Order: sequence, then C-alpha cells, then structure tokens
Amino acid sequence: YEHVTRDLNPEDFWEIIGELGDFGKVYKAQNKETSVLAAAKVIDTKSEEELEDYMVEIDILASCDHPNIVKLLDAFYYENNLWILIEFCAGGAVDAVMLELERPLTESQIQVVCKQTLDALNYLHDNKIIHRDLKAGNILFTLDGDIKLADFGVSAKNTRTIQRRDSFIGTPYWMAPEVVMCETSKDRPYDYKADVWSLGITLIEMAEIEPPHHELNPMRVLLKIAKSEPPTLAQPSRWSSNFKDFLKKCLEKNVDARWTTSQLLQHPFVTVDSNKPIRELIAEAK
Amino acid sequence: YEHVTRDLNPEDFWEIIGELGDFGKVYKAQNKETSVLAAAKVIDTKSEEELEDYMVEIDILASCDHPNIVKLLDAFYYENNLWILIEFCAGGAVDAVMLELERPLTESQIQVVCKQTLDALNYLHDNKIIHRDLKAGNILFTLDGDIKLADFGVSAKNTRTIQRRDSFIGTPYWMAPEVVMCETSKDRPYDYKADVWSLGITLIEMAEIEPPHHELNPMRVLLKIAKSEPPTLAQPSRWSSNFKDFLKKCLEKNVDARWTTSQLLQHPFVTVDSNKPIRELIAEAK
Ligand SMILES: N#CCC1C=CC(=Nc2nc(Nc3cc(C4CC4)[nH]n3)c3ccccc3n2)C=C1
Ligand SMILES: N#CCC1C=CC(=Nc2nc(Nc3cc(C4CC4)[nH]n3)c3ccccc3n2)C=C1
Repeated sequence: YEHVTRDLNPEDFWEIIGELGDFGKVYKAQNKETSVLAAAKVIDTKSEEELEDYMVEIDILASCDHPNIVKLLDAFYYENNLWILIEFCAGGAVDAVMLELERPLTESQIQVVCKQTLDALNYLHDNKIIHRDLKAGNILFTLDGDIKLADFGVSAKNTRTIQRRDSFIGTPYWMAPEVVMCETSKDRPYDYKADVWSLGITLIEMAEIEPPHHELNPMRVLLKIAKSEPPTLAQPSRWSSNFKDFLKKCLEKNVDARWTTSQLLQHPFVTVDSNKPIRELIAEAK
Repeated sequence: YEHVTRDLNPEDFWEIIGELGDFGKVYKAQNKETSVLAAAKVIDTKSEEELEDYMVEIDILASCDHPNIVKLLDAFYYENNLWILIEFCAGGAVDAVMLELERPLTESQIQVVCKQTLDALNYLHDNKIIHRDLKAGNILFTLDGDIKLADFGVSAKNTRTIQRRDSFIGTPYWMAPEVVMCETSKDRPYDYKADVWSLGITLIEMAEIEPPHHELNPMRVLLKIAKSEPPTLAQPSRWSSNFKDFLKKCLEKNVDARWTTSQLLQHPFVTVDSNKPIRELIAEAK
C-alpha cells in the first residue's frame, strides 16, 4: 500500500520497550537507529483483505500535517500483523492522568486542551475528515504541555468521494441546484458537527473525570442521549460563564444551530495562548 | 473481483453483432450458446488500478433486483479492457426515440415512463443508492412497452459506508444525538433527493424533446440553474394540472420541501397501471 511496508520485520527497525495499553495491544517502541520513541499498534489480521479496513486510518495519519495531530512514523505488514507506528506523547492520555491523580482538570487546564483540540478538529474538518471518536482517552499530552489528537480508527475522510462527486462530463442539464452550488452532504457542516457535540462531552468528562451517564447500565446510554436534554456541568457554580456558554454551543441537539469549529475558535473560552496550566499538571504527575 | 471474470476471452462467450453507441463504445452482443442479447460496454483500462473505478457500477448492477433496472449478465477483464454485459432493451433510449420520430412523448406516455422510473428510483433509494445521472438517455424501452433504468457509472452506493458507520464497540458516551437517532447524511433523504430534481428535468425533456437550457452555451448552464427559479413546461396549456403539480414537487430548490420518491408514488400523475401508450409508441418506431 501507499504507506505500508512489506517484506520487512518491524522489529529490525523498532525495539519494543513495554506496553502502553491493550484489535490488539499498543507498545512503547524505540527506533534502533535514532532512539526516537513511538507507540506501536500491532493489529492481528487474519487475511490481506483486512488491510483495506485499516487503510483509511493510516492514510489520515499520513496525510495530516498539524501540531495537534499525531504523526505516522512507519507502518509494516509482516507475519499476519499490521504495525502502525505513531509519534509518542510522553504525558499519556488526558483520562489516564485524571484517574492517576484522582481528580478532574481545572478550568484553565480545560481551556488549553479545548483550544488545542479545537485547532486539530478545525484542521480535520477543513480537510474533509470527521474524527468520530473524540474523547479524553484520545487526547494525549506531550512533555512540553501541549496536546495531540489520536485514534482515527473509525474516522471518515471525504476527500476521494468529493473528488469523485465533483467529477462530470458533458453538459449537466439534470443537475440538482444543491449539487450545482456544492451543498451536498460532503461539503456541508452537518456530519462534521458530530465532532462538536463530542468535544462538549469531552469537556464535561475533563471537568468531572467521567462522561455524562457513566453510572447507567451501558445498555441505557444511547436511549438516555436520545431522550434527554443535552448534559450540563453537575456543579455549575464551580465553572465560569464562558465555560458554560461554550458548552451550550457544542451541546445543542439542533445540528443547524450547533456551532462549527470555525465559529467556536472565536469564543472567549478558547482565547488563550499559554500551556502553563498543562505544564503544571504533567509536572505534578511526575 | 466479486463479479468480474479473469483469464477468459469475452468473445468466446459473446458475439458482437454491431454498435449501439459510443470510456469506450457500446456493442450489441449475442450469447453464442443461448442467443440471448446484450449491450456490451468495452472500457479501455490502462492499468489494473483502474478497475477499482468501475467496480461500484458493476456491484450496483449485480446487487439490484428490480423489473425497471437493467441486470448484469457478465463482466470480463481481458487484454486491458473491462467488458460489462448488460441486459438488452430492444426499444432503445427514450431520447433516441424522440429524435428519430422528431417529436416529444405525449402526457400518457410520460406518465408510464415516469411511474416505472419512479419505481426503479424508489428501490435504489430504499437500498441506499443514488443514481446521479438520471436523464431520458438512460431510460430504455423494452419490446413489451416497459422501461429499464441504466448507467450507474457515477452512482453512489452508501451501504458499506452505513455498515462501517453503524459499527462501534464499548459504550458511546460521546455519540452525537443525530448519530444515535440514525439521522446522519447517509440515512437522511437529503442527498437522494438530487435524483428527484433530475426526474423532473427528464419529464420536461420528454415533454419537449430537449431539457431546459439546451439553447444556451454549455458554459452557462450551471450558472443558469443556480440563478433561476426552477424550470416549468414551455407551453403549459398542453399539459394536465397533475403533470404540472407533479413537476412542482420535484423541481423545488428547497430540498427539505422537495418530495421523496415515496411521497411521489402516491401522486395521481403516477397512478396508472397500463403501458399501452408505450406499446403504441414503440410500434410506431417499427
Ligand atoms: N488506541 C489508541 C489510543 C491510545 C492512547 C493512549 C494509550 N496509552 C498510552 N499512550 C501513551 N502515549 C501515546 C500513545 C500514542 C499513540 C496513540 C497511540 N502516542 N503516544 C502513553 C505515554 C506515556 C505513558 C502512558 C501512555 N499510555 C494507548 C492507546
Ligand atoms: N452508456 C450507456 C447507456 C446507453 C443507452 C443506450 C445506448 N444505445 C442503444 N442502446 C440500446 N439498448 C440497450 C442499451 C443497454 C445497456 C445500457 C447499455 N441495454 N439495452 C439500443 C437498443 C436498440 C436500438 C438502439 C439502441 N441503442 C447506449 C448506451
């Protein structure tokens, strides 16, 4: 494939140091030549037709070039495994930090994570990518107090389908005006706004350690989302009006009324320019 | 591929009788064993990566089972050509008939074609397929006075992307309510309604031989669609109120207000059950 190496043993290039987490396990790896650190996802594939299922993820990582999105370092197919090697963020996932410290982020910490996460998302949406699995477990801290967005395992990339859709020959007398005007679902915000709702839930998850409805039987959670008004902060006196106002723009069930990442970047809750609160957080867990 | 034969010469199975039309030419073919007739599209492919571009078309033909959609009879890859063999409709395309007779269809003929075309489209939409190139040139007459819809060269099939989208693991606390409720763009009517607008233009094309804006420089046509109110019949006294009312439900620039195929099937303009007018038309061109 475009970005996947064949016929080579990944362990002739990358040395497994340990496990980071657990369709496989994720390892801490170290380049045998350069000492550069990596997370190595090792995905067990039965056949080669399965590689097609993991290729959109790999293409997204390979195609993205943003400070707050993790980079692809290498990928290998070898002895029925797909190895994906991804840049290493030494601070760990936001949710893992909250559980180790046994406390949520403070509001000033949430603003930094929110602001940088929004930058990542805005870039994705601009490039016709929907993340589709945003949560605190997929926001990773660097040693320098910045964040990177990760895990594009179920992301959608609409660039090739937009390319195929904008393609025609001969005079299109029968073309619908919404297709003429580039107002199909691929170019419209509608489907990208699913990420904006998830940002909102991630903000509450960072404010309260666990996401809304964490106490319910898992079988009830989808029903609860459908039935209920959007969630709010449990202890709203703890939080600024700008935090709560930001949330209301994300956690809006009317998708048309819900804000885009572009609109959200102008909100005073993300008008910050220092990661000092995150540097203080990662130093405390060290 | 799933539906494409390799290593076999298509002309050891199918005999070319002549040309029907002109990325290639379309031939009239005859099965050497069974005498069954076929249209043979022979598409020149440079490499094998090009087959991927023609596979959605082939899969649609192979997967559809409807009286008013043309069936796949065979496909072959041989000596750098993709052969697609499609069931034969002995009456030709609706637009070719109008040009040979030098006249449009009558309203009773349009109702039959409309009613059967709508049945085909409704089936497609139910099965998550957008045709994307509906026009009189892709509606074919059978010897019995029925129609079949053809040419899925630029169709979209959203079944595998809906399958991939409905797929998740673990508890989805971060899932947007529109994703919970199955109100993403794949399940919503919005993008399928592009076909409904094109049905409307095809109806006018059948009423007047050529589609709206046929007299303009081709470079102006997309602009004209964007700028103008929806087209109407040029000589509206010639046509019933049910024809004109049907058109208004199709040719509606507000996509939400525009009717679905399902709604259109209940309209009195398509409440017919005899193809006698088309039998009279094809007999006249013979
Ligand atoms: N799948 C997926 C995302 C993910 C996120 C975090 C994770 N565990 C984990 N991940 C990391 N760091 C990490 C993970 C990645 C890459 C997203 C796999 N890049 N950096 C650390 C770093 C330091 C201590 C502990 C860590 N644990 C394992 C997998
Ligand atoms: N591409 C594409 C659609 C198309 C539609 C019509 C066409 N020409 C054509 N097509 C047909 N018939 C036909 C074409 C097909 C099949 C859609 C290619 N099935 N039957 C006839 C039949 C009798 C006299 C003349 C005909 N001419 C050639 C191609």
